[PDB]
Amino acid sequence: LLSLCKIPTFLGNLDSNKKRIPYFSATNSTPATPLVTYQVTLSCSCMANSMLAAVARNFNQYRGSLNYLFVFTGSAMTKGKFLISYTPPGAGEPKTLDQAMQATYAIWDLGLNSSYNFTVPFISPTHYRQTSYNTPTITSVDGWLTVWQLTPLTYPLGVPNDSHILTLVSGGDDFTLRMPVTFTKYVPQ
Amino acid sequence: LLSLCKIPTFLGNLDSNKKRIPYFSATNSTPATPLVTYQVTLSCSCMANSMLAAVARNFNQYRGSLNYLFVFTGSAMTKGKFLISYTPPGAGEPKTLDQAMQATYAIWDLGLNSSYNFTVPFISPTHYRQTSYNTPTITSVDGWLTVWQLTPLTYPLGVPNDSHILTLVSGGDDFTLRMPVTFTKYVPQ
Amino acid sequence: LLSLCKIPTFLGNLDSNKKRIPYFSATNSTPATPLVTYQVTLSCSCMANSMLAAVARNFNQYRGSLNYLFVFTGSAMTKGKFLISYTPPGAGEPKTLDQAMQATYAIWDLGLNSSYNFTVPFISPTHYRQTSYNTPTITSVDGWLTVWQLTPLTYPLGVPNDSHILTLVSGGDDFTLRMPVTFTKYVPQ
Amino acid sequence: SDRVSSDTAGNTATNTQSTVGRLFGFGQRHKGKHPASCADTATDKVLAAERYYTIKLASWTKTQESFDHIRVPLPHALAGENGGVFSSTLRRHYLCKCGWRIQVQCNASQFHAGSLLVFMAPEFDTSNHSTEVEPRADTAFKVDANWQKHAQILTGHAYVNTTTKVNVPLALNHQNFWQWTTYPHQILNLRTNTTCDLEVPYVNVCPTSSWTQHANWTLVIAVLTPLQYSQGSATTIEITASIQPVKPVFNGLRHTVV
Amino acid sequence: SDRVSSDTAGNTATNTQSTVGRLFGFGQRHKGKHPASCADTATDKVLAAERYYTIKLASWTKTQESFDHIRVPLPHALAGENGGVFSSTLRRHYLCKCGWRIQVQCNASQFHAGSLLVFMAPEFDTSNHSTEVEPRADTAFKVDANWQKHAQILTGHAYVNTTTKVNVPLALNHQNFWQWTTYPHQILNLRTNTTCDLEVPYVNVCPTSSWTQHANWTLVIAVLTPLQYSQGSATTIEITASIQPVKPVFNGLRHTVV
Amino acid sequence: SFFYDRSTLSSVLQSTSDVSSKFTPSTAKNLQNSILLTPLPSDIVNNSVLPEQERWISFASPTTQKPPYKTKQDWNFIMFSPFTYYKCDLEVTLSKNDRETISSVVRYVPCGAPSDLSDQTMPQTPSLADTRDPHMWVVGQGTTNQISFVIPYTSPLSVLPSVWFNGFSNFDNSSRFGVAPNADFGRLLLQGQGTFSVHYRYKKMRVFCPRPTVFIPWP
Repeated sequence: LLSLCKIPTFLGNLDSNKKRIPYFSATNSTPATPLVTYQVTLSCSCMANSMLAAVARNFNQYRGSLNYLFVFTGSAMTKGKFLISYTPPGAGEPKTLDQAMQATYAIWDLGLNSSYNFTVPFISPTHYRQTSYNTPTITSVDGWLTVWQLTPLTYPLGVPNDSHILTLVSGGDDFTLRMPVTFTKYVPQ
Repeated sequence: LLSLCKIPTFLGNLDSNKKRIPYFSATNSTPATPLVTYQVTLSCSCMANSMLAAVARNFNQYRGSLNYLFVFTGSAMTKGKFLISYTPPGAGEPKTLDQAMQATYAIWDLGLNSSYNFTVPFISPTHYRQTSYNTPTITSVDGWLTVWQLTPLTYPLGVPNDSHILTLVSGGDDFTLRMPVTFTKYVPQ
Repeated sequence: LLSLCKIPTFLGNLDSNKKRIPYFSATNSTPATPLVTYQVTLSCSCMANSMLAAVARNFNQYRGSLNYLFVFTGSAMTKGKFLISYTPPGAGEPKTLDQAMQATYAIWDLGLNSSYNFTVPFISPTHYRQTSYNTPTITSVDGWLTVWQLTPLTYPLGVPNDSHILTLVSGGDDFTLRMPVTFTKYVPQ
Repeated sequence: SDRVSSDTAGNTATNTQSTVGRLFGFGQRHKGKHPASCADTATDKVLAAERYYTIKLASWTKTQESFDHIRVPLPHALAGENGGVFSSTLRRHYLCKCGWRIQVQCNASQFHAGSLLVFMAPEFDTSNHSTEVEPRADTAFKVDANWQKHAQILTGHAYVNTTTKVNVPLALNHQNFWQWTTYPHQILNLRTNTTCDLEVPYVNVCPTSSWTQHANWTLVIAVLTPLQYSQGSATTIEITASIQPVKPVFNGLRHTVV
Repeated sequence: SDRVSSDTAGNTATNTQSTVGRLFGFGQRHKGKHPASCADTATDKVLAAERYYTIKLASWTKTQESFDHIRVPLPHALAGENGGVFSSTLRRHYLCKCGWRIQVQCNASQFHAGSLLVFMAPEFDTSNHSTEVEPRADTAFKVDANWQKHAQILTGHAYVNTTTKVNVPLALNHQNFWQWTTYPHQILNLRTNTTCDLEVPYVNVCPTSSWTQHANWTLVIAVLTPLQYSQGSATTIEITASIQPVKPVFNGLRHTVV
Repeated sequence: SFFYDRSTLSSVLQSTSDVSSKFTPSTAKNLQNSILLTPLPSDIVNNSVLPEQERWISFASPTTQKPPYKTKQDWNFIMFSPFTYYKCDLEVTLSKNDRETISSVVRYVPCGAPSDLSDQTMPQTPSLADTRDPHMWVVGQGTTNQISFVIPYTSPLSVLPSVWFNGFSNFDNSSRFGVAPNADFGRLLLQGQGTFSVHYRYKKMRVFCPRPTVFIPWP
């Protein structure tokens, strides 16, 4: 079943009308706040419908790397740089770019290659971490992944101001799950 | 000190308001006259503030190659070709492209690589040449370096008509200076 | 002459009437402030008449350990513990025992042996340090040596409340002076 | 004689002239190995943090009775500003793993009488017992400001009101002090020594500690025999301690706690 | 292609896709050797301090002229709270010795034109020049908030009133920017690269630095060719930098500076 | 090494007191009777007892707007010092400006050492010679009115700043920003009648970190 967990699947981002979409927007500006924020928990509502979460829901604990794949869908004429950061817990969510870049991060530069494969290192006080929880604990919630706009998306005339970046997740190369269980049942709709 | 002489430094070109700038302009046309003209003398007012000239001012004679570095700063969408010519003295300054291309020259084509490293060959009746002079002599003035527009700078819509080409100089690989001296003093301002 | 510098000689402490004495007092209490404070400079007025300073005055720079010898002269029935601290500069003089014990220190416990040989380690940004100065600089002033009362001097009835601790200084085992010079002359009195 | 002992740690050094040796709890020492539960390479061997932090603990008077005690929660006792670089590094890390090297000091005279029990205990209740209020982050891990009485802990102390206490015979934070001697310890007998030297390794329910939520070790000083002395003898008898975190290793670097 | 480069430092990593290589000033690197002028064993190999600290530097507009620049005093630019553990450790030490690994970032487009000179210079005047007032501790080592003009530094800038300035032809803080290219550098040509990578070793008048009094290194970003672009192209062009102290070693531990 | 290994005019000294007298710091039309050994500008700064290193050059005349300058320096060094730091030994040459038989005593004081501007300890003796510091004494019709000698680098600094020093020299940062502490080769105190010109020759010259030269007005 791990095979499935490693297949990058779509994250559910919120539309301006609170609708769920597989991408986020970026334009010619650099917000002082992150474009998107994903709490690293296989319980994140953000990855609720990814194959990774679908499988993880049937297991008690996980361990290993997580891969967050970002695919730039803007025009070929659009350029820009993002700073993808993974902030371990303990001091709360990063409030500024200064704080975000003080944790684990990678700068994603747009160009010929369309996507960036970002890995959230497995940094934990325990060897395994819970897949879900009632209330967040230090063994079920592991920080946040935020993507910032380092430089504004830049482009020439005749190009739409908004670019869409597809977002996906999956378990990394050394990712594993264990202890088969049944998740909290629900009524489909 | 030769190390310094080999570091490409900026030439002082004249602005439309007679102001000094580190570049010259080019556009969608091919003038019948050179875009810029530098007399090959380490005394040229044009290179007066380059490290090359600054060091040469403290020496009596030089010998060897001179490197004129041109860096295209126009847009990535702008194309064009320049004809950089070095005319040895004896028949005066070249008045037309026909005359310029009859001397030492290289055609610079714009594209992926941004700059062109042009070398003014050391062509002299004497083994060494004077760094400065009261009146120009055949041992202190060695001709001219002129850059012409072979083909007009060409580009699509939405691109500024004027492109700026940075201009720098330095001693070449086989360039040397000799005889330490003090240059004509002046009052800073 | 170094032989002389290594002979422990008396420091000049201030009497309650501002008179100079070779010792300081201690009693059945633990002050929140140091009993004595010596700035580590061979220029200290405190060691002005020690052989160490007398010799150092005729040299430009020193290097190496300094030995501060303390001799307990109280009764054999008197007990107690002192905390001798050497605080390197940069954050100013230590204001509390908490600050003093955060630097180099040794706890001196009274008993059979009467004296404690304390060494001020040579901690310096420079290999050598100035013997004197007009104004204190980072190459002429090296911090402070303060002695605190860790536990109160304790004793039985029939014993004077005040105990006298003799204080001496000298260069350590690896102490050296260099560059013979003449010190600022003065009129004896 | 052979009782003169000096111990160096970074830019600090303790000295005693009446030592009875150093007792190693569980005969173990914290070797400073990185926790296998963390993928990030730990920050360790920080010389500025591997030193002795000395603090005043309490005043011993004739009014203290056998088993009255003072508690020193660890690492919290040093998580404040006076914890130097150990503290500033600790506050900026999610996890910390370390042992403790400690020397408690207390002198009197050949004419004073009395003794103290100096020991280290894991999972030793450090919460406030002078209230029926639930312990909180800022009241659970504090160094005792006053001597703690002994009667109210034999059967524990439930955080419930006085009338309910009647139907609550035992609480899990109970401490049968008659056996406190089973914890790694030493005794500070005024006639014998003025210092006690202990050292314990790292123990906990897990590989490394989320210290912000847990004070796994507690240094405790309890009187065994009440202080006595005659008219004329020094009346001010104080207790001090030099605490050194042994080879602390930190994981999970983040912004500081407030 | 071969222009994609990633560089790791602690828990940080820079990435570029238009690198032209890394230039090592003086072909040297700070090896992290302890200063022979200090007897105390230095504090070093602090992973939490050996990382990249990223900060926004300035906005590049069409109004900037050749040689207008921004200065970044070192280590001071990172001596503030945002200097993380490098800062908190630095502030508590009398001396610090280190090199610098830096990457300045700035993107535009294939339709923009202009270039910057990114260089490191030792003993490069970082004092304020918009006044005749003597530089002070809190005004001498600050990262430029505004672009600095170029004319007022060719012959230096004396801290004397405007009328005296007339009889003062040259000041030792002069900077003949026509030769700024003799300093270890790289050029950020909008058509070529969006990043510059430099690294310099430790140089100074002495073995280690009493940093509180001296900013021996200065990162400088000067425009060589003015920014140009046509109507419709992105107008917001900003400059950033990732600064990493290379193997910093600290000596003279003490209480913090304020 | 070769370029800087030659004597260049770098200072001028003047004294109106005889050899056998007490040396007393004096100034006369911008000329002191003592010198600070440094190629950089030096002069009395804010009424200092002896010359200190300046941070800028000023004209001697308040009107002319033309040299001479009131500050002392090696013009050739200031106008051409394309480096940030330098290291070397100093060969000093001192020459009497006229042919009147010389009779002078010069005292050399190592970088940062005590100036010792004390009284004579014995009657009718040159106070400058009353020292163990290196000093020179030239006098008579057999002499050739000059003195030359070489001194080693004596500064406590590893290398000297050639142009600017971006910092203060004291711990309360109250000094004149831009001037490094003890950035010189010592001082020369002179007594005896006459005006003497001084030359510096940089022995085993070593330079570090290339930097801009002094700007020159556009022709």
